[PDB]
Amino acid sequence: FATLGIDPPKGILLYGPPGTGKTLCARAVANRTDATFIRVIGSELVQKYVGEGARMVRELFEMARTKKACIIFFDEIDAVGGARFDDGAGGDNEVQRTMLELITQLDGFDPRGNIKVMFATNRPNTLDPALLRPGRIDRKVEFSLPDLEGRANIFRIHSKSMSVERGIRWELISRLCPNSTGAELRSVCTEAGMFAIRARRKVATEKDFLKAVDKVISGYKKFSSTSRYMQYN
Amino acid sequence: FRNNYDGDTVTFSPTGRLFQVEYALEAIKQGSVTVGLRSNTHAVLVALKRNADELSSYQKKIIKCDEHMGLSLAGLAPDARVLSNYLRQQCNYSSLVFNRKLAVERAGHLLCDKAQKNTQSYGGRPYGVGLLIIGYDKSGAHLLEFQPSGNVTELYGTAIGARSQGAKTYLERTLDTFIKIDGNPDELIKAGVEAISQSLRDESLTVDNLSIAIVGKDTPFTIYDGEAVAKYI
Amino acid sequence: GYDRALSIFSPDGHIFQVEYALEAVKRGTCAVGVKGKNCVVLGCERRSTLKLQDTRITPSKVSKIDSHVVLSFSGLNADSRILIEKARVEAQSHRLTLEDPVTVEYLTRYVAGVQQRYTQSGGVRPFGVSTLIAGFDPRDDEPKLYQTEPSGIYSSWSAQTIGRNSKTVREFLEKNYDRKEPPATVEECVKLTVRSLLEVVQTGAKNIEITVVKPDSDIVALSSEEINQYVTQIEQEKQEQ
Amino acid sequence: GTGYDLSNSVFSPDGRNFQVEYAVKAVENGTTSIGIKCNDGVVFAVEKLITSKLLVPQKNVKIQVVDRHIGCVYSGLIPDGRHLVNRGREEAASFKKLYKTPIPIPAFADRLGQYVQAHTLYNSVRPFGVSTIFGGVDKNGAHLYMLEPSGSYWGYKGAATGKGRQSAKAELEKLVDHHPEGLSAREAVKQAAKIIYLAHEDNKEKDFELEISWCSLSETNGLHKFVKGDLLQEAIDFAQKEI
Amino acid sequence: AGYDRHITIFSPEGRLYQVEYAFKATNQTNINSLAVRGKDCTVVISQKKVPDKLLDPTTVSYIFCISRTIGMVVNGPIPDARNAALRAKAEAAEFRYKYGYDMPCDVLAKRMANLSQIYTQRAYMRPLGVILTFVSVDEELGPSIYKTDPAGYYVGYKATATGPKQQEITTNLENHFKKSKIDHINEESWEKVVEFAITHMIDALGTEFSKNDLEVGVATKDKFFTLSAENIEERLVAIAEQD
Amino acid sequence: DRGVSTFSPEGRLFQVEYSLEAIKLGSTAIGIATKEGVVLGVEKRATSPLLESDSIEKIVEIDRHIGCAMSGLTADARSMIEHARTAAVTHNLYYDEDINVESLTQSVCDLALRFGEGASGEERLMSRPFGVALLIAGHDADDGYQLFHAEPSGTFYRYNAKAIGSGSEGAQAELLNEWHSSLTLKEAELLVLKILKQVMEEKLDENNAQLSCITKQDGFKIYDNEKTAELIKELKEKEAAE
Repeated sequence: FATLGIDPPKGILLYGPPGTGKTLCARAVANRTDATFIRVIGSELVQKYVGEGARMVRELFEMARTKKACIIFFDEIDAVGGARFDDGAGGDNEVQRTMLELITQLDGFDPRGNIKVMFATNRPNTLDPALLRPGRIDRKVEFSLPDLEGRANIFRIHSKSMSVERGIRWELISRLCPNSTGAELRSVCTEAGMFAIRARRKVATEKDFLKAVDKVISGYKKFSSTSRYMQYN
Repeated sequence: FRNNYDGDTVTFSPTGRLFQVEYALEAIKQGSVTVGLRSNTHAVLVALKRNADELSSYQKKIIKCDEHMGLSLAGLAPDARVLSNYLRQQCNYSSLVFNRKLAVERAGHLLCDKAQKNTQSYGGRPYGVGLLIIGYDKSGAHLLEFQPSGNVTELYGTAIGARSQGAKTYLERTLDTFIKIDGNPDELIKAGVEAISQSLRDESLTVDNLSIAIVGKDTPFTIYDGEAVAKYI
Repeated sequence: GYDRALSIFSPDGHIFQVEYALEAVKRGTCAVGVKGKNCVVLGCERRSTLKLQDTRITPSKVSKIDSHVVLSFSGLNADSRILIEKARVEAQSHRLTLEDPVTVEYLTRYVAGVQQRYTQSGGVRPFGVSTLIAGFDPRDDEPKLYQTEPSGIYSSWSAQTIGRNSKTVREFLEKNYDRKEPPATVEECVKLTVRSLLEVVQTGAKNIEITVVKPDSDIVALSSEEINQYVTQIEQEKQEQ
Repeated sequence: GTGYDLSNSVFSPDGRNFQVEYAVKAVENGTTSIGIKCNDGVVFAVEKLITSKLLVPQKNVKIQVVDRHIGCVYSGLIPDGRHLVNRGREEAASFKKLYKTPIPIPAFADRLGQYVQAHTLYNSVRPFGVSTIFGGVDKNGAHLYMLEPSGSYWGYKGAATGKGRQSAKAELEKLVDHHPEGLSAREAVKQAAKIIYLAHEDNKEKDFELEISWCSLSETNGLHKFVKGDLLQEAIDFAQKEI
Repeated sequence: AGYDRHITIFSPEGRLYQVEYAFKATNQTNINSLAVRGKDCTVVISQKKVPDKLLDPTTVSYIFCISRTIGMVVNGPIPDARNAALRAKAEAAEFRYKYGYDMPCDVLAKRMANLSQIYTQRAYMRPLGVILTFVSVDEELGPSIYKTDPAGYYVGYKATATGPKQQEITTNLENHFKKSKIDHINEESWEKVVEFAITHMIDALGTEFSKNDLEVGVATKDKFFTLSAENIEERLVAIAEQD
Repeated sequence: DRGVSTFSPEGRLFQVEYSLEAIKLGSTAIGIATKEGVVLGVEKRATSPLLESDSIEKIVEIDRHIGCAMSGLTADARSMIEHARTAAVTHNLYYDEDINVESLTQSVCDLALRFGEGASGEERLMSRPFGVALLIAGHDADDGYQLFHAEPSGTFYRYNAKAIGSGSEGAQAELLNEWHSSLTLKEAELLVLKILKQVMEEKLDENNAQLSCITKQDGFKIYDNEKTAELIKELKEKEAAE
């Protein structure tokens, strides 16, 4: 990019619905990076004292100058992110001061920055609308529900594991399963191997795959799931 | 994004805008692209039809109102039939009561009064369909640009649709050309074909993708579809 | 009145009001029925939680819509009354309007058609009641058993159950019963209904109510003493076999 | 608890209304318009910002006329401004039916005052985020009124609204002190275009178009019409000469 | 849960938040007004505050005339005042048409109070942010003053007061009635009660008013009128000469 | 929890936007429009062997020359057919003719926009838009055989070969290279069942599928179980050949 003389995106955006494997993409980049990776918990920034959370922000950006070419990651930024307004709680001003230090340490007076910043949460609605504004974030990628062609590769990457009978077409299994999160797709292959124990089978067959459709999906339809449950709150 | 007030049209934003009105403008921006222009004695509209498959058909983006006037479709397709029905009733109401043809200038205020009642009251919604009103009366040829926000302004020509504002540069440099062309419908339509060609990105103009309608003094409103526009390609 | 729409599509494409209404049936009494050649039988259970219920003044679980056709509901016993009353008015209305006695197919499309209105009408909630409409069409001896789901979908079934422990009885009706070869006698239809209720009622007598429907406008409800006669013969052929 | 600003009828704990305050902010985001009151009538002026060269000159009417002698000009959202004029036209038409002679200026303000206030009482509808300036020649003297989004109004010897409301209203105080006894209707036409150019410093980044309409008993004799011919070009050269 | 402060409903503390927030909206204009009852009539005096020179003082009035026998004085925002003014005139004229004669002051304050409660008890509308104070002389009780409120509770007072300094005005006027042990002013002429209320108004508010700084309503028997700028200035000159 | 008219930053509505995804939750309806006729088919999708094949009917008849099919949730399909049959037969009363297939589609697609709360100017009461997809087929004396699709979005497209429901992606891509303008009526029947054999979960027979047709003379016709069984035996010869 130095030939064209452009500015690479400093921040990124990954939210999506819960259960799409967003944290898998965070650990996949750290493998190819071969450098320092930092994963920050949304409840780690807020400490047991008032004002210590402002120090927690400077702890992260201080190592950016010490350790060059690293990656910082924030998990569940909703419990961090501000714009909670004021009225009626009286204590909401302690959380927003963490972002005011986070925004200042990110975009300050002196435009100090080197590495890439990753914001990740399952609640895009409660986030600060100023936080979603560009210049602290450029690339915005929101995960969606894999289609018939998208869910096909989910069972193919899991076909190399476990035991798969020769001649079984996984395109019919993903087609009977409706649109859902990726976390429930891996549960199908996990439960498919569990039918052979009770049903007295050698390896997982096509008959045991159809039972997982009415078990992993149709049987678990009562709560204990997202599957586009929370769009906003 | 996707914050503040998404709920209703009767609640004002803290910045002095309306999100529901701004969201309705995004339907035209991402909708089907179309251009248009007019001369003293004539007016020409050009539309680019789309579809979801190669084996499917192409819906008409121009609905005939009366013999002397018509409109164009952009943004939301199904909401066009609602405003087209209320517009054709007003055209026939003037013929059965005042026995006069509805003027283009007065036709813009009629559709503006229909869309303002849904924005100012709960339960209704502004129609996100774009409308280009052309016609000829004793005053002359007139063209209007309809928006969900209620903006009605007479223009020589404009473009509404996907990447349609990128085709307005050709209309500005040629602004002094087509306005002096009177009684030449062949060379006047070619001015609109070269305008939409600047907005072409993936594919180009074909037989079924080109829809041209012309209205004038000696030539009434006529929709040219299929191979009728093959000579102007 | 109240114009706010309760039914809202879920982002998956389902409906919360329709999906959660289906569980009112699964928590209700089990309603199972079968049809033979010339006869059809509709069984139902009763809740054993409370006692001292007078049988004579208690409304039957199987309501009579007309002479040649009846209705057997399940799930909520409250919203079921609205469907029964409006179906009986249409029975006299269709008899008055077209001068024809109502059939089983028309009555099912009406009951299912009313449920489809509340799902599409703003300000109301769908029924959590699943009804089983069975009977004999005029000048027709072939029994018609149609299932009415709370979602508004109707279908024909030779042997089908609704309510709690449905998956247990459905597996029982797909093995010991054959759709291509139904029983040709009424006694075999009654014994099959009792066996289907043994996996739910769990050794009870006054909690079992079976209504036998016969052609030519004949409706005979089995009393408490007549049901126990079939239970005695089945229990002797069960543990001993 | 939060939510004081969600609905309309909900009152803030400080004694204000958020839906009313946010409607006033939308007034300053539109094109500016001013007005001048004279002895025999009033003078209206509006500056329409031209977007591109595709705009056909003088085909956009900013000042809408109600009945005959009652002019109306608004700065704000287009549909909210046209709805008050369309509603005010039905009030002036329904008045002349029963009450014969046309409605005067101070009486017409009560029609829009109660109509806009009815929108703030219910959460079913929203108030008007546009400031309408209406006036004309009534039966006795003349009057000028500016309708605020809150519904509050009084008699205005001068009116300023829009993006240039700050610099335009300051020039109205100089005109009052210049002619404290009275101001002719012909002189106010050139003074109306001069104040617009003085308030154009904020809007100078885009193209402008001058539209002036006045009404009095000296020339039109109870008729509210626009300015056409050499009279409009004369006010342009006189106002731009001092620049 | 947290919606108790939004729409009017029973609160966990046994109060009404929207009703309490309505009193804060009556002082938005910050205008002090007092009225004393003369022997044969009743006089009312309200502050006239014109913020801008562009406003015509003759057109700006906070005192509305409901009928010839009934005056009305409102302290609060004018848009909510004119909405209740046009509504009170409709119900006052309905009494003369339906019941044949003129409505007294206590009944008009009673009907508007029950109407103001409709703005409260109903959850889809909001209460008025103004306080209607009616000044009239009846044929039985004679001079009387009834003060309404957004809660819808009307009550009669001897000397009514309003504004942020109301506490200083009520306390200053209380010492006059308690010392003389009289329920009304013994001055027979309506000119004496005007100068009497101005003396106690200046000392309590600590401000010397001018001709355009006051609006003095006068309600006589079967007649009501508002003093102009010349009549108000004439009373102020006679006070400085005599006292 | 919000209004049904609420717009999205994507430029589209809420509600109906989800109804488009609800089509894949049901069966798969496939049809092909040829010059000799339009062959339509559906999938009964019997969850139990005790379900009657003649019970579930996903292909209704609006007119003798005009017929359609339903897919997805069938609760909203019955309400549309009641008006579709009404608007077509009532048009016969006024104009003494058969309404065009394209003209009838415009009247049916207007029912998807009727959702709203407290509509002003008229009385329109709908809680939720129709979440059912309808393939409108027929024949006229002007344009010829036409096959449309009624979308919950309110629009419509004229397809030569269309596959809706769960086969809107895999089964729809096969229709691109398998369709030709010279395709006859007899060869189109085996072409539909060729895809229905692969996309069906269980084995293909007369009880698991019901196909219909629309011609110029006989008009709308439903294939009998004997006629359908003859096409299944001929399908096996077309699959394994060389």
